[PDB]
Amino acid sequence: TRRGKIVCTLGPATQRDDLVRALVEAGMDVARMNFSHGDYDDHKVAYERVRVASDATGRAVGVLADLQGPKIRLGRFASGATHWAEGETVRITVGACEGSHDRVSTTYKRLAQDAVAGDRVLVDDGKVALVVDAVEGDDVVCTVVEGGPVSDNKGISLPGMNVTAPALSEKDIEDLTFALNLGVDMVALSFVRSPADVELVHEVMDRIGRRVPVIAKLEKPEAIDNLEAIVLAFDAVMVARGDLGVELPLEEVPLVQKRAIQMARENAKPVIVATQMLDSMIENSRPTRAEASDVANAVLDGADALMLSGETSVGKYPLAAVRTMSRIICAVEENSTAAPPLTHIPRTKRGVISYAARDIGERLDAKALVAFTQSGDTVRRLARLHTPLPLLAFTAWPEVRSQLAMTWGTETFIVPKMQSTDGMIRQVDKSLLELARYKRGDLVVIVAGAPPGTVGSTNLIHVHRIGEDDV
Amino acid sequence: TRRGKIVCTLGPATQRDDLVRALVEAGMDVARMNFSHGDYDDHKVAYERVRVASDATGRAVGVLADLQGPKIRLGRFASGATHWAEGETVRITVGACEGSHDRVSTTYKRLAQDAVAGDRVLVDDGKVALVVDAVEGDDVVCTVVEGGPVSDNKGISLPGMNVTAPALSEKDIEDLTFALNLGVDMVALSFVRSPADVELVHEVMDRIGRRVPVIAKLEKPEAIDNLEAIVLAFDAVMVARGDLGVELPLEEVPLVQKRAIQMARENAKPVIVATQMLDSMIENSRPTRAEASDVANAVLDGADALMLSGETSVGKYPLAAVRTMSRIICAVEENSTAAPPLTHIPRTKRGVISYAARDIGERLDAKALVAFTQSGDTVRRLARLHTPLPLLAFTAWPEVRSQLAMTWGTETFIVPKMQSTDGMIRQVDKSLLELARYKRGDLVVIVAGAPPGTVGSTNLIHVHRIGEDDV
Amino acid sequence: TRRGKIVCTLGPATQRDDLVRALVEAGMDVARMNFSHGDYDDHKVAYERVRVASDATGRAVGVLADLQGPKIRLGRFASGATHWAEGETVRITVGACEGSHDRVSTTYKRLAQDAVAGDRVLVDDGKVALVVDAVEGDDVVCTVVEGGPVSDNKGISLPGMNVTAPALSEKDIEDLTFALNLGVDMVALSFVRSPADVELVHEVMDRIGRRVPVIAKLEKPEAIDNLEAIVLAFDAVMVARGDLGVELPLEEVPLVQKRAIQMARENAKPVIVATQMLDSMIENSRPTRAEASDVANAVLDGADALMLSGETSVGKYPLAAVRTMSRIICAVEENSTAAPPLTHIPRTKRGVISYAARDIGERLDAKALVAFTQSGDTVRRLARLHTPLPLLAFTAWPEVRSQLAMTWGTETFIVPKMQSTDGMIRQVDKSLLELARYKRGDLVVIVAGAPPGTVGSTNLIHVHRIGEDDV
Amino acid sequence: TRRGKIVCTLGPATQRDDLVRALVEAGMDVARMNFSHGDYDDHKVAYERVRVASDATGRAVGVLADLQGPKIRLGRFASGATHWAEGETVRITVGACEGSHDRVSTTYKRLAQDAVAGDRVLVDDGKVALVVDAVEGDDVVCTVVEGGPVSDNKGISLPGMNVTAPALSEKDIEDLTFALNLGVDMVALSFVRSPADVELVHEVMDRIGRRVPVIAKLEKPEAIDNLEAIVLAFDAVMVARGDLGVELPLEEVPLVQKRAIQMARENAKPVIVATQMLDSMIENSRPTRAEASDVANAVLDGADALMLSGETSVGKYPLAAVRTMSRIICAVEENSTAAPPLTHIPRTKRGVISYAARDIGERLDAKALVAFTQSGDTVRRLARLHTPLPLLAFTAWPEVRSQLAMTWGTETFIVPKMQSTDGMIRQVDKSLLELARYKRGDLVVIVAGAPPGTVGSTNLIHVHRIGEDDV
Ligand SMILES: Nc1ncnc2c1ncn2[C@@H]1O[C@H](COP(=O)(O)O)[C@@H](O)[C@H]1O
Ligand SMILES: Nc1ncnc2c1ncn2[C@@H]1O[C@H](COP(=O)(O)O)[C@@H](O)[C@H]1O
Ligand SMILES: Nc1ncnc2c1ncn2[C@@H]1O[C@H](COP(=O)(O)O)[C@@H](O)[C@H]1O
Ligand SMILES: Nc1ncnc2c1ncn2[C@@H]1O[C@H](COP(=O)(O)O)[C@@H](O)[C@H]1O
Ligand SMILES: O=P(O)(O)OC[C@H]1O[C@H](O)[C@H](O)[C@@H](O)[C@@H]1O
Ligand SMILES: O=P(O)(O)OC[C@H]1O[C@H](O)[C@H](O)[C@@H](O)[C@@H]1O
Ligand SMILES: O=P(O)(O)OC[C@H]1O[C@H](O)[C@H](O)[C@@H](O)[C@@H]1O
Ligand SMILES: O=P(O)(O)OC[C@H]1O[C@H](O)[C@H](O)[C@@H](O)[C@@H]1O
Ligand SMILES: O=C([O-])C(=O)[O-]
Ligand SMILES: [Mg+2]
Ligand SMILES: [Mg+2]
Repeated sequence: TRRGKIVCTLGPATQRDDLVRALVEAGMDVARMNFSHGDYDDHKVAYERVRVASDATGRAVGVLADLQGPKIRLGRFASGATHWAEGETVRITVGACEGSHDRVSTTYKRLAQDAVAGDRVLVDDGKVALVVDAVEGDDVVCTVVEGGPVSDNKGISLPGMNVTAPALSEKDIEDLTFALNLGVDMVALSFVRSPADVELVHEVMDRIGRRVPVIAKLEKPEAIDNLEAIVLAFDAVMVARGDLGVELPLEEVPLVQKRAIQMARENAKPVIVATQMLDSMIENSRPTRAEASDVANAVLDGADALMLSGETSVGKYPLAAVRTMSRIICAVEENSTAAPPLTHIPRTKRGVISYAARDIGERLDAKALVAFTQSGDTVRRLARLHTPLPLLAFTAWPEVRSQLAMTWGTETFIVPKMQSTDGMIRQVDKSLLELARYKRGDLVVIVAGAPPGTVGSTNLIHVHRIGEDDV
Repeated sequence: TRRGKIVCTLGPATQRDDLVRALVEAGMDVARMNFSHGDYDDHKVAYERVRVASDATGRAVGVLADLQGPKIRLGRFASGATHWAEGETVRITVGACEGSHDRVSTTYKRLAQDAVAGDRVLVDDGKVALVVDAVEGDDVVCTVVEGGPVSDNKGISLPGMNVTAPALSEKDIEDLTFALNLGVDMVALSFVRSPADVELVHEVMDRIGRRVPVIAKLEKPEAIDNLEAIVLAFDAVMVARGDLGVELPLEEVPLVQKRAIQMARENAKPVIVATQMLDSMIENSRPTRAEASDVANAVLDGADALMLSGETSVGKYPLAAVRTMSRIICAVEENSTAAPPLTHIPRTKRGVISYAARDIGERLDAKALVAFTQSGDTVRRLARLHTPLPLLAFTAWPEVRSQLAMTWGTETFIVPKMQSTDGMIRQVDKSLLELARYKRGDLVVIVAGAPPGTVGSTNLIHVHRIGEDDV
Repeated sequence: TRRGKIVCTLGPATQRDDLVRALVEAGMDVARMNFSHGDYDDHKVAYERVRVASDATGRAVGVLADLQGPKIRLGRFASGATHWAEGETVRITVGACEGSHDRVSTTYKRLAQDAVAGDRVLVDDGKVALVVDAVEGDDVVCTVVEGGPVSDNKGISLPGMNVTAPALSEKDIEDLTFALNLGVDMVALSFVRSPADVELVHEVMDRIGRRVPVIAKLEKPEAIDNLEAIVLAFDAVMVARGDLGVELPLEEVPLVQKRAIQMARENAKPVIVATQMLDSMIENSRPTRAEASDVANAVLDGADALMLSGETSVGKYPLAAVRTMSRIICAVEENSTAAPPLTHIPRTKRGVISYAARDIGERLDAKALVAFTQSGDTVRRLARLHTPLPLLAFTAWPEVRSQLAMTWGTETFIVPKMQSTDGMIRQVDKSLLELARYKRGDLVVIVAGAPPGTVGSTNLIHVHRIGEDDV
Repeated sequence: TRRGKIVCTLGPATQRDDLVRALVEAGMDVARMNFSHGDYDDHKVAYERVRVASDATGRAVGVLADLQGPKIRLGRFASGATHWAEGETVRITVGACEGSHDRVSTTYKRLAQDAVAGDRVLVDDGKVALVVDAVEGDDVVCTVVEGGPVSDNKGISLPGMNVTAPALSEKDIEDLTFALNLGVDMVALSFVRSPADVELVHEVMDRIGRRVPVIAKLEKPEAIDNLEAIVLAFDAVMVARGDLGVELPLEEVPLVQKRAIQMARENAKPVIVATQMLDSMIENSRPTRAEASDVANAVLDGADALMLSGETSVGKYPLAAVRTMSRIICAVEENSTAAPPLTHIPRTKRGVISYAARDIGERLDAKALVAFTQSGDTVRRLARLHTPLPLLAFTAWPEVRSQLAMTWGTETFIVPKMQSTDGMIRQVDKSLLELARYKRGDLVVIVAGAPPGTVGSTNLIHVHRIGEDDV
């Protein structure tokens, strides 16, 4: 079965009974809750349906809260949706209005004040493009230069305009709070522009008394300019290609994607590739050849996880989207799990030990690699190496199981907090022997550490035959 | 500037004024004429517009004739189009019919005789899928299992059914004849299933007294099963992903593509990657992130050429399709031109000499690599290596200039047939000095051969300073 | 310290008081007792002096018994010695006689029956050469082709001739018996030709009730033709270049040496390079440039041990020979310990684990690698890799400490027979902390295995800080 | 047949009749004349015998003049000799005297001023060692620490001591003058310490109106400290191990040898390995195993030439020394001609083109590589790569044929100075067809250059079939 992980975004199309359950059954490893949409009630209900389906099927499902950040947006249209055709004049106003085809609000109140004739305005990640002709008091008068359909509250991007807005708005802070309290496993922050942005997420987490891993979404040039610092200061990154493809030239995105994946794997941080991977399946039961390709090449790039957005959130074929993405990933993986090699020899204890664990298990044809982890680190350092062998993480902290749902190749087992490595090893046998997949005598390679229950104590590798007296 | 080549298909959207000329101006290196559509008059006119624009701009443009081959298709509907929705019952008949929503003819007259309940029918490369429920005399009664809009003469594919059809129908043979006579530079054959299929193309070519390079289109499992023999028996291959993605699981296409590109470059045969690379630009001014990716990864795969089909033939943004594809290719190339390495040391004289020419020019920081070729082979063996250096082919046969339009990184110069290699070298200087860009004293590396005017005589490398007396 | 080990041969020049002690003090790691010379008393007394000096200094010293084997020899001459001049006719007869200048016996009773006109006869490793002219009944009539002095019982070789003889003569068997009883740590067999020869050595070992490691001496073509089988059937090999260089053309020896060392390391068997490495120091206090080179290149070849023969057995500068050999080895090793890489990935548990242990220790800058071994195998698989880090073997079998004295880079510590791996690790700390060299908190990598006391149970790696609570 | 070249030293043992001719016939590629011994008449006669034998046999033989340089020496003793025994007190004085056991002169007049208590004094490359106890006015009072016989004018070395003396003495200047006039092909300078030393050799060469290649002998620490500068400023280097092994610790020489050979090959300068390679053949008909090894490992190190000194100059088996050295070199080469790879990609035209020429020839199984050279450079850049294929140099300057006799793998043909490259190629065929080895249709790769007869103009590679019309 599949090694590459699948993130799905929840929405209107997953709101009906036991759709969430079908998604998990079809392979969803992480549920994304997008805080740009929905009411708190909708997010509670969805969260609850994910815990039910995860617990009831036995499959790990991480819940990731996506914070809107400083996303600039349109207001409402009287019709909910209009066509912006090439040649038309449109006003985007910071004043209040009855929104119509000709005149629509925006949430960015400095827009009239900061826009300059010549500026370009991409709507909805480029389904429409406009050029600013003038600013008349509150209105930015523009010409539609590339036409297309626009609708309520779609995003706008103003490439190069250097936008003033908090890294976390009042709304983001409250959504973060509600999400921490509800119990989510990870938090993603939109529009990261600095490694220091994670500090602000941590400040809130600490007031509230609870931290989880933070994912930087990469969709700003400033973020790509600071890629390594951001990969080091955050716990994960998402290549957020929708907005990245209008914040930067769309032609630069594929190499940015590839670099950012490599940078994540170099430093053992999960990385998610997001947005329009199967875009056409919003309306169609099968994807284009470019989509299938895009997904396969994200696998070969070495991405831990691929994400579906509108394909599951508002689309007509959410389940098929998930199964399809799963089939393409598996097709690549049946061929090879190899990823671009790392450009350094590991230097950290946990990196050096995990690297060696992998060598041992592959050279002996072990049935599995097994690694004990309290924070996930030791397992992340092995996962990044890719390996055809099962990579089975063991932990006593259930949150780590949900967190590891976004890490390549990794299934997790929860066991009691043990006071010794012999104890860790007995638990391995006990857990695996209750599975079909393992029987007594099977060869496994186990990484563990003492002093027990201490992050970063990893210090042993143990070649072990299940149940046999080799400890 | 750009190395990877761009094929565009002509059609209704380019029959409008000055468009062919704009396509060439925007970068089209090969024009595809698809013999599944059009009147012979349409193809004459289009051919003519390509020669005008090529000659008037100075840019080489190969004209490639695409033969329909044994493509199975629907007949006509009595509105020209219908919607096939999920749940509906459709009859596909080999009899005579009123074509309508409920019942439509097919060109494959063995269909009732070859179909079995359970067979799948993918229409229009999978925008609709049906399952055969029964065969009643002439009619194949099916249920729509994935719905979508259908129209006149859309192609159908029947995975699992064994289709009987000639490699070349009598229509194909007449189209081939007309195309040879009109003067096209290359010929592509659809649905190749055997290395022996090229013999049948050659049989006709010889009756008529004129051969050109033949491209195998790869869109049948039998073709992938015989990939190496087909790459060796034909002069080039096109990864034809539209049909390949319904003739095989669509999830297997991206790895088939990667292997087929490698197999082409191993044996120095041009390879084209085709179909839905920028699919959404049929209706939109900008592509998805998957499309951009797909195009970039075809570059990194090492494809000589990428093709646009509906994006230029019937679409709304033909020019933007071409410029966009050009921008993404250039973006990848500005980073690196490197391609997957070859899995052998070259053994043929022309391969060994071309390989060394490349080494010399790069290690001396020469301004350009120049190779004399009569058949194109010598240049193809260098092109496959990729190299950041200009790769300038010289020939006395204009056909070879058009043919080399589909080969990576290659600009061609036509010069007189010379009777010595010194003469070949003076012609190099003459031709390059007619450029603004090139000046006396510049370092170039020139490959040539004697006895002169003999295919495969390639046997010299000469490091030469333009206009200096070093010969 | 030095890593490459030094074998020394005992003889007249080491018989005097406290010389054996000075040899050990200067670095002797193995003492060779050559059973071609001396009476049993001589070997008793020598063995005794080696145990005293080893035990009193704390340096491991293996004692190796070298068995003469089916060495072919001359008989006796009436005057004990004659000069054979170039041009003279000499008979070597299988008839019994007290010899003379014209006619001398040989111990090889099939000589007249097996020799053919044309054969060459090299005496005493080639200081005199004859050509066989004829065989007349019992006498092999020869012409002296290269002159020199001969004496009683000097060895003769007939390159290319097929010798029929047991692997062990009755003298060898009795010497083996006396050597086993006296307590030697290893046994070398001269003139091995077959992997089956070790069976006969084992048959005797078993009659007597004692086995030790057996070294095949490589000094016969048959042995080089069967190099892998012999390396696999024996426990070690010695490149015995003196006889090898007359049994084969002397010009073939250096490559044979290099191959045989590689084949030993590939299969984790110790290998000794023997004979004339410092030949001139028999008479001089400093060696030639060729000698120094020869020694350095034996190190770079990857030899576990280098041997001195006449340089310590009969020479005038035995101590200087040993220190000089030590200074050259150290000089090469101070530069780099790197060795020709192995031509396979290790596949045995002990090899895979030892290889990984090495990776871990070097990548974490461990102070030492430690491996527990019961037969030495696990340590031999690490030793062959070379590593600049101390490689400290731990064992409960003292004989293994003596045996490991011929294995590269390896210092051995004897500890109690332990009943658990925790127990193994506490012993490590205890032993190392009794050195000035090691302190609490020092980082080591320990290889061990359970069940305890089981050959090949090796299955754990443990990164451990001396005395800290990390077990 | 042999690729590695053999230098021999001439002396008393080759002054006997027809010996020089036998030496050349047995393989001598360069004759060394050592100007520390012999009178000018002796060197005239020897030079003459070499030209006769070279010209009469058709084998190239370079003549190398070895200049004594600022060698420090003892004066004369009353008896022509003394025995210096261990424990005794000896004075070496800078005063003039007919010496005795107690007190003998030295040619180094700053010795009392530059020696300090503790310094070592090694005589005759270390047959005797003394330690400086004190300096009293002119006398350096020492204790003999390693005893032996000394005689008139023996060389002494003072490891570490910082010596002031001109690079060339008055005697060296006159020997250089006589050697230039007599017609030698190259000159070696002893005890080079600086890149600037070659300037003073050039100053004399220019006064006299004749330059030849200069070899730096490497036998001083200062020379190893400046190894690159010296390799670049001189035309060749000799690893002069006799003095190098007393000027430095003898144990450091093997690594110095290896890196000096590497540094020569990196910069395309010939390198000679000298002294005691076959030392014991001075007295014996067959060498030790260490010697054979030393010779083989000089080949594997990548040395262009190996040198015999006393083995041919004063020894009893000069011919056997030469044949034996030839047999060992061939034995290594039959195995592989490989040399340690270069640590850079070549950057000079001649290096890049020679490197490519070799690729082409090996990949096509060309019968030979042929390179035209006016100074030898182009051929030296190919020779350093080693190649199993014949490397045939073509030149119009006969002195270059003698000079190339010390470059690896290279046989030279003299031809007319031609005024075109076509003319160069016809000459190739004509010359080679007169050999047994070549026939019409044989495949060769020819390097040449225009303008013709201009050093460094190398700029063409031509694959050519002998006698065929392919130019
Ligand atoms: N069930 C468990 N019992 C004891 N220790 C555990 C358990 N799970 C994880 N650990 C500890 O977590 C460490 C690995 O944590 P980390 O460095 O974050 O990968 C190991 O060295 C273990 O000591
Ligand atoms: N303009 C020309 N005049 C004469 N011969 C040419 C010319 N251009 C190319 N060639 C020949 O074409 C050969 C390479 O052909 P091919 O093997 O088909 O690439 C060269 O070696 C030349 O011998
Ligand atoms: N001191 C010891 N006490 C008990 N067993 C030991 C000891 N030292 C080594 N061994 C065992 O010998 C194994 C390695 O032996 P071998 O495979 O022959 O190298 C280790 O895994 C240990 O189980
Ligand atoms: N017989 C010759 N006639 C003309 N040029 C020659 C001849 N022999 C050698 N050369 C030249 O030697 C040059 C290379 O010399 P070098 O730079 O020393 O390798 C080439 O460019 C040739 O032109
Ligand atoms: O591969 P490694 O040597 O374990 O490096 C991994 C790197 O990223 C980690 O996540 C840590 O933040 C760095 O300290 C470490 O250098
Ligand atoms: O050896 P190369 O020059 O790379 O050519 C590789 C292969 O390609 C060509 O198309 C030939 O048909 C093959 O026979 C040849 O071996
Ligand atoms: O896989 P390795 O650790 O290198 O072991 C390599 C070989 O050497 C040992 O001596 C065994 O007898 C062989 O069975 C084994 O194949
Ligand atoms: O680039 P290559 O041909 O290998 O040359 C490497 C070096 O060798 C020569 O001897 C030159 O003195 C250097 O200037 C040159 O850089
Ligand atoms: O000068 C030499 O050749 C030496 O010292 O070896
Ligand atoms: Mg975004
Ligand atoms: Mg010297």
